[PDB]
Amino acid sequence: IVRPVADFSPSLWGDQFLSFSIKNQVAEKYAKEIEALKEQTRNMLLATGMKLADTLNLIDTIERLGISYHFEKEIDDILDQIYNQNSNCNDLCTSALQFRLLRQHGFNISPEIFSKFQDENGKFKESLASDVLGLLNLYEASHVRTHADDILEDALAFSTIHLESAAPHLKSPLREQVTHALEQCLHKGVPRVETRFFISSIYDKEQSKNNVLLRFAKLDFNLLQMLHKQELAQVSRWWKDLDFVTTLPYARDRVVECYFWALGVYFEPQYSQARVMLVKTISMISIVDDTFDAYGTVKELEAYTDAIQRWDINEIDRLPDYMKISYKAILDLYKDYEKELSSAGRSHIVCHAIERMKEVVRNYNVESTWFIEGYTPPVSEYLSNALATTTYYYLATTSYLGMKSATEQDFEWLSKNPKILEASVIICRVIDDTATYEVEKSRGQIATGIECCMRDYGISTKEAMAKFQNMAETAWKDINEGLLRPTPVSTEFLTPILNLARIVEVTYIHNLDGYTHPEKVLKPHIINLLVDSIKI
Ligand SMILES: [Mg+2]
Ligand SMILES: [Mg+2]
Ligand SMILES: [Mg+2]
Repeated sequence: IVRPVADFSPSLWGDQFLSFSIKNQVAEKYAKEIEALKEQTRNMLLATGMKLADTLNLIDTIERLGISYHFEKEIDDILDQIYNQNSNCNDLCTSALQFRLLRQHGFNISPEIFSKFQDENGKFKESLASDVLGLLNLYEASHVRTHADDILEDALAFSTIHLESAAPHLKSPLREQVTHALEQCLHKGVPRVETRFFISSIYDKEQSKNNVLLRFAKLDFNLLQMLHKQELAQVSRWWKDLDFVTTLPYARDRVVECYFWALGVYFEPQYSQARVMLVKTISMISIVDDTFDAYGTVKELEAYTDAIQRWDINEIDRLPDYMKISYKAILDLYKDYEKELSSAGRSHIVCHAIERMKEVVRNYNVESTWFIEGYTPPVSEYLSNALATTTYYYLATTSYLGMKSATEQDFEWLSKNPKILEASVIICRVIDDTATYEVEKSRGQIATGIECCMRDYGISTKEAMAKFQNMAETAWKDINEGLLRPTPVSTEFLTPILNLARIVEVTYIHNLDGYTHPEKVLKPHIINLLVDSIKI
């Protein structure tokens, strides 16, 4: 009979993104200067006879400035040289940076590089507590551990306590860099978010800074931002022409946040078509989610689920009027993808994303059934269903659609649920369940994962959320390990999965629902990435 009642916030943004006209003259000006600065930077990278520590800081600086996607060949060659030369005689600062940069790029450098900084007990020499730059680089490095790196077991706690201790008396911008590192490490942050912070709050205020790199980074950031705003304008126009804001009023209106997620998966210009496909899907499955999660009677969701499995416009008449709206929108979206990909003969690959979406919808229907029955499964059984309901198997598959170079063999690998994809999915699940345990346990929801975890192990909500946190930490060890050479597929198809995990950490930072309540977390990120340019 009657439905639930509306609890969701409206879009924060109105139509402020709907229209954006690129100032073409400015665009060409920026692009023209960048080409000159690009070659100056390349020559910095090819300069012969640099010290190890200077070469690492140059690579680090360029990566954090968001301009390393211009120099993948150069940076790879350099790190390849460093990996295969074994220079072990350096201080903590250089050693920890060396370790991090090589691991992030898939070079399996031994964690024994850290032996010289530990005593016979394997715990870090406390005499290092006053090397702030060394601690900072150790702190960052401690976040790329795999399961083989238990020698670094103490690195995070050791560096954290002493960085906290030093911070209030540090000079700027080092103090700000440390304070922000402690809030958000580099490895698990969204790359555009960290780049924007680094460029304007840190590097712009360093006395040592290289002016060519700073100017390069500002111009390149503001130039990509113009492309992002164009993309968001086109997606805003598509979303508005759908008009789910009035015809499907029960669902979250978050296409801007969805674009932010797509931007986190990749920011580079060559992934423009990919981002636009990805965001359309994210916002569309967000609708489907809210239909099971907050409007769908058990019967109604059954008709919807079967309709999705058969995947055929003939099925719309078995559905309620309001479900006809979302269902045809879904079917039309995939005919769109097919035509958009028809050009490059990449049309066939769409059925991979479709099959993964059928799978999501099947488990929405299960977990709905669990809530109406009030079933609290064992945690193993709960995860066996709740992993796919993250949508991360599905967004990961989708993310490949627009990538011009994704082949069938790539989708084939992704379909076998590889360990890197599984870890990213696990991180999303357990963090979502912690961040939104109350948000959901408001509406009498007893199907929550935490509740399963409490019932299963006979432990409190304390130990529950803890035990979930650990699964996230184990999963990060598996992501880091999935990045190491020889990689199963090209790094290009691993980075989107890594970035999915990063987006989880960033959106649900400090254990809050950042997607449903964007005001706290996501609004600042969106303003910094898509509203305000960097003051040049
Ligand atoms: Mg939901
Ligand atoms: Mg849901
Ligand atoms: Mg949830």
